Amino acid sequence: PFFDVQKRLGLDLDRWMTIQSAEQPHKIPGRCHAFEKEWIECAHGIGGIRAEK
Amino acid sequence: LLDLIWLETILPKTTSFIQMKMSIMVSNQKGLIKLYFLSFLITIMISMTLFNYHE
Amino acid sequence: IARTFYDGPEKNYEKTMAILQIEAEKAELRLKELEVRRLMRARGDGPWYQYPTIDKALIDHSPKTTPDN
Amino acid sequence: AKTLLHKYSDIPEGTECHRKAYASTSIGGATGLIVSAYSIALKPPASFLEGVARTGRYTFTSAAIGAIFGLTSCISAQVREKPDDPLNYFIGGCAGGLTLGARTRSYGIGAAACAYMGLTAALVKMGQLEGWQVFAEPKV
Amino acid sequence: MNPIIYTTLIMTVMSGTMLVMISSHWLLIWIGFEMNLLAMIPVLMKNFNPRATEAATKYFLTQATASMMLMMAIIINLLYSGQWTITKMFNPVAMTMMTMALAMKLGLSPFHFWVPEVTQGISLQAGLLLLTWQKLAPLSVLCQISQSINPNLMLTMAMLSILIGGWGGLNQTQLRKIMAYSSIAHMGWMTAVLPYNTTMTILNLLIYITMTLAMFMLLIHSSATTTLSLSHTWNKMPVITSLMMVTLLSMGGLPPLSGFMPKWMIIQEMTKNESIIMPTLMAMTALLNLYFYMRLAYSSSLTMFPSTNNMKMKWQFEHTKQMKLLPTMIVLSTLVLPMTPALSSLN
Amino acid sequence: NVLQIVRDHWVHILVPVGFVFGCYLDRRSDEKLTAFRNKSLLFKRELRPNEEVTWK
Amino acid sequence: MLKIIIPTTMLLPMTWMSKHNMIWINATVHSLLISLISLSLLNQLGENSLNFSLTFFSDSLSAPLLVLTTWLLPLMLMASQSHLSKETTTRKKLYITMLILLQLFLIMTFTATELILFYILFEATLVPTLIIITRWGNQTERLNAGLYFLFYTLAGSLPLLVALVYIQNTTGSLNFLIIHYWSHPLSNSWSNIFMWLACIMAFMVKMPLYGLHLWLPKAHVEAPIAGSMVLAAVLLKLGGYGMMRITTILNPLTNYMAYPFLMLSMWGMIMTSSICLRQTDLKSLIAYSSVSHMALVIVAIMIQTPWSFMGATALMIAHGLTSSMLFCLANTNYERVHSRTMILARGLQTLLPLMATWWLVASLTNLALPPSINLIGELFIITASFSWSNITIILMGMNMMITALYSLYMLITTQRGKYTHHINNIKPSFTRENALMALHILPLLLLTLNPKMILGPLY
Amino acid sequence: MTMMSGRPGRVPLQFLPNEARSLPPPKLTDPRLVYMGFLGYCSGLIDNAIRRRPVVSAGLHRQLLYVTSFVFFGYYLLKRQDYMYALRDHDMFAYVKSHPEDFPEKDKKTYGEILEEFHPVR
Amino acid sequence: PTIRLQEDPDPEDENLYEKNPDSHGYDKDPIVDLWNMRVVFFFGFSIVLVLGSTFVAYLPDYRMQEWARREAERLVKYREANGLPLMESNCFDPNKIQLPEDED
Ligand SMILES: CCCCCCCCCCCCCCCCCC(=O)OC[C@H](COP(=O)([O-])OCC(O)COP(=O)([O-])OC[C@@H](COC(=O)CCCCCCCCCCCCCCCCC)OC(=O)CCCCCCCCCCCCCCCCC)OC(=O)CCCCCCCCCCCCCCCCC
Ligand SMILES: CCCCCCCCCCCCCCCCCC(=O)OC[C@H](COP(=O)([O-])OCC(O)COP(=O)([O-])OC[C@@H](COC(=O)CCCCCCCCCCCCCCCCC)OC(=O)CCCCCCCCCCCCCCCCC)OC(=O)CCCCCCCCCCCCCCCCC
Ligand SMILES: CCCCCCCCCCCCCCCCC[C@@H](O)O[C@H](CO[C@H](O)CCCCCCCCCCCCCCC)COP(=O)(O)OCC[N+](C)(C)C
Ligand SMILES: CCCCCCCCCCCCCCCCC[C@@H](O)O[C@H](CO[C@H](O)CCCCCCCCCCCCCCC)COP(=O)(O)OCC[N+](C)(C)C
Ligand SMILES: CCCCCCCC/C=C\CCCCCCCC(=O)O[C@H](COC(=O)CCCCCCC/C=C/CCCCCCCC)COP(=O)(O)OCCN
Repeated sequence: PFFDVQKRLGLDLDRWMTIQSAEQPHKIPGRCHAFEKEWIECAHGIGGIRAEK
Repeated sequence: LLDLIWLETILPKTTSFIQMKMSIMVSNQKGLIKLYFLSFLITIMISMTLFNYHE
Repeated sequence: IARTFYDGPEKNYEKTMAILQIEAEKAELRLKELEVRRLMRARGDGPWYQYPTIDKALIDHSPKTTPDN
Repeated sequence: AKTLLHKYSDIPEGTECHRKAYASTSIGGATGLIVSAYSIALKPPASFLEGVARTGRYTFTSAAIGAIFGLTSCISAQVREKPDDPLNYFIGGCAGGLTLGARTRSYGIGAAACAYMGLTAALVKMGQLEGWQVFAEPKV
Repeated sequence: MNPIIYTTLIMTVMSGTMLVMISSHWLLIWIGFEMNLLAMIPVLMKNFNPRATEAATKYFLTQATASMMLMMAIIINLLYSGQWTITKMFNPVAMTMMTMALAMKLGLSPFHFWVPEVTQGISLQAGLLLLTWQKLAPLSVLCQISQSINPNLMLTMAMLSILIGGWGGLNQTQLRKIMAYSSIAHMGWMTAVLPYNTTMTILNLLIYITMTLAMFMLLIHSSATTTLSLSHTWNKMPVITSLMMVTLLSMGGLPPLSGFMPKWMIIQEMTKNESIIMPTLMAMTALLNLYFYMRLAYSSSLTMFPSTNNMKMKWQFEHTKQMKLLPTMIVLSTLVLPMTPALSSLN
Repeated sequence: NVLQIVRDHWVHILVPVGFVFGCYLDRRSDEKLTAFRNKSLLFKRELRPNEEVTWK
Repeated sequence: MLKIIIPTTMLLPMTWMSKHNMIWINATVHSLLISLISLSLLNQLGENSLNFSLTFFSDSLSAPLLVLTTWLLPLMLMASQSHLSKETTTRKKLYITMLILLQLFLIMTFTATELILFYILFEATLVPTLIIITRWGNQTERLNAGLYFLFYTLAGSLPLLVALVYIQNTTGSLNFLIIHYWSHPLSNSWSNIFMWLACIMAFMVKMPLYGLHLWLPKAHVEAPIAGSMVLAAVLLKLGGYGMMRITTILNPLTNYMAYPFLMLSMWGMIMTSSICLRQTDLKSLIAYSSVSHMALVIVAIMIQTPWSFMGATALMIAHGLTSSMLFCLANTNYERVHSRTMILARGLQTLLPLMATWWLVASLTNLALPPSINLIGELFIITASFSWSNITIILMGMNMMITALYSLYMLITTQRGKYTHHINNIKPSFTRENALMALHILPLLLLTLNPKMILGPLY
Repeated sequence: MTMMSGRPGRVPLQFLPNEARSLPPPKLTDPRLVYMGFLGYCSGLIDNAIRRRPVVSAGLHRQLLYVTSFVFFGYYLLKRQDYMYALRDHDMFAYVKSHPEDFPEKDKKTYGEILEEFHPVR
Repeated sequence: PTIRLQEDPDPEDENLYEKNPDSHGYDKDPIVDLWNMRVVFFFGFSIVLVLGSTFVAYLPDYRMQEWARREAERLVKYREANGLPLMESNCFDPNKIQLPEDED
């Protein structure tokens, strides 16, 4: 299935465009930059099942 | 009456007849996309309400 | 016949003891693994069933052309 | 959708036979409508009147089977004073099966439908009693 | 078609599948599907013969419809959460749309109608590619989003695919339609265990792929696309029919053959999740596949059909081009059950 | 002349040696189930002053 | 236990590296030597089994079955080399390979410690049997027979698999020693009722039980001689062995779930025994006598007593030998007149005097003449059934009366009376056929002097 | 669901992590390796059969390559499988250790104190 | 041609006695047939039937029947002299059994 060659090679083919809090041109922020940043930080590394709750 | 007729009739002959009928019903599609794309529409609509409208 | 083709009852007896020990331990391990899988899947607090979330190192912590992010 | 199933399931078994029969009739009518839709899509009926006639035939057959099954199963569960017994569902199963045989006008289909619908209904009752899961939520 | 053009179209098909397989962004997965379809259409038309044009048109319409529903599901998911990463699909309407689009792409029932027609209308090499390589991308997507998949819908389509493949195969004299219905049944087996264990899905896919490759290569070796044409092969190459019979028995799922391993491994898994009725129905339904495999085995290898006089001339010539991976594929599709525990290397 | 016999009769030693090999593979198996050798409550016994194992 | 398996596996390369005119000699000699080696497993203990390793074990129930299985291969090779004369070399080797694979699967099936491995081998025995029937059978019905053989068995055993992997998920193991020691009662619930049915119906179809015995009169009749010999002698006993093994988990549920099967067996005994009275096909008569005999084994296993288990073991072994001999005896006449009609060739005692003696002895063992082990097993089962219920003596008694009737009828039709005038190609018996009969009958009589060797683990 | 697909610290396409070097390698006489070699030998025989060459003695270099390739792949396959099962055991033991209230140690009665129902056979 | 194909006629069966009047019915080749007979007879009747039967007859008493008879004689002698009952109704001692609390 998912073969994570981007993580293995550190290539970043499409991860720059996945979230709206990731390095926009001219530092233009998304409408919900703080909310998505907080949600991402809170759920980082705890797994999908834990994060949902 | 029993060995050659009714014991045949209940287990193997009934099974063969049912599978043959179902095979004929399943495989007798004329190959016109107008029919089974309409079938696809019916399927999509059912999925949205029957399995989607109660999650 | 007994001397040429067979062994004493102790060999078979203690081989049975060893075989039974191995099999009982394997059965206990199988049940324990099933229980661990159930708990881990529901809780998400174990190494197994870890579903990926967004990597935190993707966030840009730079001034954002507007004070309120 | 799901509402039609719970409408039948919320009524206790050997009680209020009219409402149980109405719920089973609604479930049967929905099943017949689905069958009619697929049959019309995959086998066009050559005119609108024939399509309406085929749809009405299938839906009435299915609704009649459901009504007879629900009525006889509730009545049997109420006169025998034994709810939670699969034999009531078996009796309802051949009630519906004999109805199907009458609708298609053939004895062999009727007897086969007795046997198979009664067995299936008794199995469904057993699954309700013992908690058998058709679709099982993943747990391990 | 030019050999270089054929080679680059094959590389584009494989590149689209790999793009789907290595992407974390939904848009790239969609692009991979589009790129796969674009290069896939001319491969199906390599020999013109208007039946190929019909098969290509039907395939294009089905896959384009599936792609549109897939894109709509992606956009709904984005609307309800500003997320592009392939994950557990925060919206349930989007999840239903995505599951239906992927089921259309794979050909699961009731989106199964196109598989027999397209397979019959194309050549045997095109059929080999269509029934082996084309399943990788949708199943790789389904493995990723399996946690959010609704079991009732997925299992309904799985049971329908098993039933419909088994029933449809019974009525077929053409070998490519038999292969298509076999493919539908095996897809149903793959997707039945997916919500419970994706390693079992991968294992079933690999075993099905090796068995399908062996069967298609054996049908290419003996240029037979009908039952009666295959019934002449005993009188020209008996070894090919013997290996075909063993491969058919394995595809049937009979122990101690390789075909048995996936079913054995899926049923067990479903019993650990308190699913008993579902595996019993699936195992009993697979007997239809076994029946129409046994009928082909009767036609080709276990009895001898009448032959023709001109076959004598064919006795004087050898098969020129050899398929190097055919022996390995046959052995892998038959004699691999004793190495079942190695499946732990798939997780 | 030995080849005139051997080259068409060597298939006559496949099953004999296959038997011998089989016996060997049994003995090695017995060497993996010795966790209770001279340890059972029914046959536990003091070793003779020269013997090393109660059974092989 | 590999000292039997590995020599059996070496029969394949030995057969494939043999001369075109030496395959039968090599295969016969080395299968006989494997039988000689297999005789060592009869040295059984009184308390537990012979636990060779984690995978294979031998008990007093599986040892006689193993000995019969290994002994049957030389007889099958002797019986097969006549009608396969005009066959090509590679197809002769393929037939012998089918027989060797069948023996290998059966040997591992009877000694597997774990029930899933037992299931896999017990299902693998289907492939060589089906290939034998549908490739080397003589008539056009052999195809249909094959299908009947294939799908009756599988439709029974597919639920069994689902039950077995279910059991391991709740008890933790499928090892038979662990299953026996850690046994627990079966509660009285619908789920347990269906688990009981899934564990039993697979074996019932193999016996077969009256009602699901249709596949047998087709498969045995249409099969070649070695196919019918192995089908009757060993493959039917797989169901008995599996039922005996799996009954431990079943209690106390078996007391009430056994009633329909006991009724089916005790009535189908009469039904099939009476069917034998009006049977125009001799091989079909022999086939139906097997259903009549296995009904008794089903009854003995269902009533669950030490006398019944001893009787069932003895009857399984005795029936294997007697039915194999009867099939061979019918094949001797078939290879002369090329028809299985019983009244076509008559008065054969006048023309073939010693084969008539063979016929008489086989018929005598079929009707369980004392003190043959056929009678020992039958009488033990009848005594246990009488303990289970006295009224059973009526059904049991009736079956005995009928069995003697169709046996001697079979003897009187084919051996006595006057020979049909037109037939003139009845050649004298060959030494191969006479020796094939003797190697069936002598072990049967010799087992009378040491019956404890075939009475199972309950002795 | 994927049980170990996202185990922390897992290298995406490694096939053989460094920690797997702590496990005893499979012996070269492993019966599973011998079965892989047997599979290679069968592949070589079938190769000779399809090409219409003398099955047993046609190409010894080709048959040797079949056997060698199968054994070579099987060795690493066995290493990965053994490592993956070792990981499963390690995680299961660690989780049982870290969740004592979910796997409580139960004092066990003897059969003299347990009351089992008796069901006579008659 | 009112035939549906070109086919060989069904050939008549061969009598092994025509060319080998002492044929043994094992093979067409007289020497191979005779050696098949000798090898079947020797390895079936002389080896497995006689030597195997002898081997089974003299198998050692691993079933412990004589042992059980000796033990039974010992206990019958001991119990009779003692005046104790010949056989005991309960196999397992009552002291080691912990019945549930009370009868109700
Ligand atoms: C190893 C194990 C051994 C077992 C294996 C072997 C045995 C098993 C298989 C054998 C039995 C299976 C057969 C079942 C029915 C098959 C019918 C059929 O094939 O239809 C195609 C066939 C073709 O139809 P068609 O070509 O389309 O139409 C042209 C007609 O042929 C021409 O039209 P027609 O004018 O000539 O005749 C039509 C008409 C005119 O009829 C006639 O002409 C003559 C009369 C026929 C029916 C007479 C029945 C009344 C008296 C019987 C009472 C019970 C028996 C005695 C008990 C004594 C107790 C000590 O018939 C009727 O109107 C009868 C309607 C229904 C009345 C009978 C149903 C009563 C159910 C019994 C309840 C039992 C509950 C438990 C009781 C516990 C205590 C015992 O239809 C027939 O011709 C046969 C119809 C007669 C059916 C009733 C006879 C069976 C009675 C017992 C059934 C139970 C067996 C199944 C058990 C599981 C089911 C829940
Ligand atoms: C979980 C772990 C396990 C995972 C499992 C994964 C899945 C396993 C396999 C799944 C199923 C595979 C099914 C394959 C179907 C293939 C269909 C086919 O070729 O026809 C059958 C073919 C029929 O032959 P035939 O009909 O007798 O021949 C007549 C000709 O067709 C008559 O035609 P002709 O006269 O035109 O002849 C031309 C001929 C002669 O050839 C030549 O003359 C060569 C000419 C050179 C021209 C150079 C042009 C260069 C310019 C184009 C550049 C394109 C760039 C595209 C990329 C764009 C990126 C944006 O060329 C060909 O026949 C086909 C050439 C094939 C080229 C392959 C291209 C590979 C692309 C790779 C894509 C991925 C790249 C990375 C992407 C990253 C993401 C972006 O025979 C077979 O292939 C038998 C089956 C072979 C299957 C192999 C077994 C499976 C693999 C085993 C090896 C190990 C695999 C695992 C590797 C693990 C990783 C290391
Ligand atoms: C021809 C060869 C075929 C093979 C033969 C196989 C025979 C299988 C028969 C199975 C034996 C018994 C099954 C279940 C036990 C009792 C069944 C029922 O008749 O008894 C009553 C069952 O009650 C009701 O009758 C429910 C059953 C009625 C619905 C089932 C339909 C049976 C009709 C016969 C179908 C034919 C069987 C073969 C199909 C091909 C008992 O009363 P009750 O106290 O309440 O229930 C106690 C059981 N508990 C403990 C699990 C709760
Ligand atoms: C006094 C006269 C009457 C006595 C008659 C007694 C007859 C007894 C012998 C007859 C045959 C015996 C049956 C064979 C069973 C043996 C199989 C196996 O169990 O034995 C193996 C022993 O292997 C032996 O090699 C037995 C092989 C004997 C094979 C007999 C074949 C004879 C046929 C000769 C054919 C003629 C040649 C051709 C002429 C034309 C066991 O392995 P092993 O590890 O040791 O034993 C462990 C116990 N230890 C530790 C004490 C050693
Ligand atoms: C040649 C013909 C032979 C026919 C043999 C077929 C009959 C086999 C018997 C039934 C097979 C399915 C049984 C399933 C395996 C049992 C495992 C089990 O114990 O699961 C049960 C569940 O049992 C079932 O679901 C079985 C219901 C039936 C499903 C399929 C219907 C098949 C037809 C039933 C009647 C036919 C059986 C007798 C026919 C005899 C042959 C004619 C309980 O598990 P839990 O859900 O966890 O319950 C405890 C916690 N809640």
